[PDB]
Amino acid sequence: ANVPGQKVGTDQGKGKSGSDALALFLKVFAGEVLTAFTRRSVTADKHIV
Amino acid sequence: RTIQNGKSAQFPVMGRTSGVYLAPGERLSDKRKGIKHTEKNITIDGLLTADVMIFDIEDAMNHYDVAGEYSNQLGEALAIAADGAVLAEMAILCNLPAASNENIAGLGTASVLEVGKKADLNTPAKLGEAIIGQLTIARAKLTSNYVPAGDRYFYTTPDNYSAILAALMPNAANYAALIDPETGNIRNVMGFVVVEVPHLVQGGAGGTRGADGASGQKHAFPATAAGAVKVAMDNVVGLFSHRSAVGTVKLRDLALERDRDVDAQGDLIVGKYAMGHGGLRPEAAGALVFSPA
Amino acid sequence: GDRYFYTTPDNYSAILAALMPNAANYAALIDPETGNIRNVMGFVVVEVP
Amino acid sequence: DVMIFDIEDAMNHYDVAGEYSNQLGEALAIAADGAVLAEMAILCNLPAA
Amino acid sequence: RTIQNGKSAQFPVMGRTSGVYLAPGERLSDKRKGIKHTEKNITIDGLLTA
Amino acid sequence: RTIQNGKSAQFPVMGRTSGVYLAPGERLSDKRKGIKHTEKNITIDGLLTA
Repeated sequence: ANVPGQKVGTDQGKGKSGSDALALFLKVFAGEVLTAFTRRSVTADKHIV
Repeated sequence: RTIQNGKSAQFPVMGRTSGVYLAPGERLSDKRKGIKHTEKNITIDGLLTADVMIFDIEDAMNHYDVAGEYSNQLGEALAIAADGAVLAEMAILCNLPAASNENIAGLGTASVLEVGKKADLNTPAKLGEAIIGQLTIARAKLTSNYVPAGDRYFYTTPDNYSAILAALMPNAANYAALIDPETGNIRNVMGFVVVEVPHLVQGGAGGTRGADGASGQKHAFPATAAGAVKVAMDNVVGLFSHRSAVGTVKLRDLALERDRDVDAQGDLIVGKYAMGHGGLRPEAAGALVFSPA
Repeated sequence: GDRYFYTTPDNYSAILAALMPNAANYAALIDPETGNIRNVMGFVVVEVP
Repeated sequence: DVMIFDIEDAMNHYDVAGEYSNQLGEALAIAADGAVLAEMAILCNLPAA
Repeated sequence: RTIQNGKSAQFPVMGRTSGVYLAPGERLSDKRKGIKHTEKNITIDGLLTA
Repeated sequence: RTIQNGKSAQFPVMGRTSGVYLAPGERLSDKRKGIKHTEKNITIDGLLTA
């Protein structure tokens, strides 16, 4: 059957639920920022200035 | 993108504008506002593997080599699941709830364009005309949202790729354009690039094999159309987008390994990786579907 | 020599649909592989969102 | 204009001062572009006398 | 193809794929299925004369 | 302790174990148990001035 081993991500404290197996790991920053798309003008050079 | 440790990743989002005029003798801090922020998340799935086992007497009683070819079918069985897992994420950006259909109010939403009833469009030359007609209305929806005109793609099955080649033949069109009749190729159509995919409505991997070589599947393509569901298996005709709507995060990459067993006199070969998938921008996506019966 | 026409990206694609191999009789004034329009009666066509 | 506080700039994991300065000079070029196209529809509503 | 002596010929055939998720604790030996083989045969007909 | 950015910190916790005898011919995997884990948290309050 299965192999006995360690549970490094499960929380097995006193009086604490252990139904999640990824509770002690952290969330990290990806490395890219989603900025809005740029806008451009069209009438800059089509009249008298 | 790639990371080193952790169970998730984060992408920040921001955007706004401003502008008023100030009378002489006023303060700038009486008519001030701010810009808004939000975020997105993508989570890792797990570990995916494949292996074979070979004995030493059957490898000596045989007349052709097998070892070098078993390692070529282990590296392409893992590259097809990651290809069907991404095409199922472009059909869930289009099923978002109405009250949460865009990132920041005022940036844009997703487009779902209908073609017509299936009963009426019976001839295979009556459907390519509609498909071509609806690719000029989907070109004006990506421009109202300021999407750049540099990388646009359209995905469809090989069955609907031959319904556009039948509407540009001498029996249906007035003059020659686009296609090549001697080889069967289509050039760009309004800035799009046409791609045919034999495995479009197949999802990701599972947890158990079948008899042919049966359990919980991840990234399943939606099955039945309903009130809150717009894209399903019984509606889709194609998908179009810009290359900024879907992303991938890698923790570990592909690798091969070898091992020798002495208690059973054999050899073993394994391959594995770990990845995650998700969607980012709702305003760079769309779909073509059949009209309700 | 300097005349211009301004319209939205919605009514700009209705002129592209009327010069297609399914509505017209011969080729004129457009490029089907990119979606561009040349000059029309000495005017210049501009799309403004 | 824009205002940035100091306590909130120490808990953050990326830089924001570069993008705030690009949306300021781009928001002042769209008003001048849209105010010219509104002077062509006023020439058409002048009174009859 | 051309042969020098014998009464038949043989062509081998093979091919298969697929991979699955492994939860921590399970064994690779309990989810193993192999790739299959088969063959094709072509025989000499005889002597044709006129 | 000292950090550089964030809104809180983490401290992990661990347990203990014991040893046993092994006769010649027995396996180590039939007498195995595990060690447990948990965590603790501390948060930042704000800015204090004079």
